[PDB]
Amino acid sequence: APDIPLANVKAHLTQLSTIAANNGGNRAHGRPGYKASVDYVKAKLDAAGYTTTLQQFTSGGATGYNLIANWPGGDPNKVLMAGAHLDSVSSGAGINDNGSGSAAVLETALAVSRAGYQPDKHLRFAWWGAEELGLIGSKFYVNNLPSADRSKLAGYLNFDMIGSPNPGYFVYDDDPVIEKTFKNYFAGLNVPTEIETERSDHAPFKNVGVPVGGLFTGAGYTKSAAQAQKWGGTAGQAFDRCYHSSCDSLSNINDTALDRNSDAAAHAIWTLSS
Ligand SMILES: [Ca+2]
Ligand SMILES: [Zn+2]
Ligand SMILES: [Zn+2]
Repeated sequence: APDIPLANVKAHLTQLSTIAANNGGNRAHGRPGYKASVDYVKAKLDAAGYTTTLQQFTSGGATGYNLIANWPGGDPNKVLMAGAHLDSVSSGAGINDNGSGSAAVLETALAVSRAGYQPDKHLRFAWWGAEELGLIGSKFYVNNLPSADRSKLAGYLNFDMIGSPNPGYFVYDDDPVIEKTFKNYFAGLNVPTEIETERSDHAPFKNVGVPVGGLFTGAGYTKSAAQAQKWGGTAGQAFDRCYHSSCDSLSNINDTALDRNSDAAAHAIWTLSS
């Protein structure tokens, strides 16, 4: 797998920040900042050769959208998917929650095209709308997939908050194989990981039997002294002091955590699609 360039991931975050500033300060469902975010991500994917689909749904009286991107080729009967929600709450730009996951998945998709990668399994990436209203977009996607297509899913990897300013490195403890894949990558960097315990888009998939996994760097919970010992940062302070707040801006990102988790996302996607 390629090393994902941190500068490219940060460039997507800068674009999402500008989009929020030009649209009222947020990228929330039913507000113009959300569709403008979908348009930026879709244009990058279309230029890289993906087949993109906009899925529309209505929630709370407003139109929301999921963006699905398929990389042509691979085994149509074994699909590996990775996703991240693209909406923010209305109080701010949602740069760590969840511009961080959205940008990492987008740069991983672009890396597949730049590398000329031809996976054994078919790759599909998704950016979900309305996660902050109760996983509405990912529930819409799973509820609308015919059982024949659901059975072709080999796994779903979720990235929601991966650049927290006072980070922890948490790996989901769902499918054992996906979990091991992420844990082995962090072991190679000598960065310890803990099981995720602190409610995101992998839930609809998990509920119907699709293997799931993912990464998380923490939100409102307080980092303990033992955790500050193994990862640095500040004990006694939240992992993300700007969770769902107006200060979840470009300055609410820890570059090391964002780089590590973006590289881990690419490693898992390359490993599991072989
Ligand atoms: Ca990197
Ligand atoms: Zn989130
Ligand atoms: Zn959130």
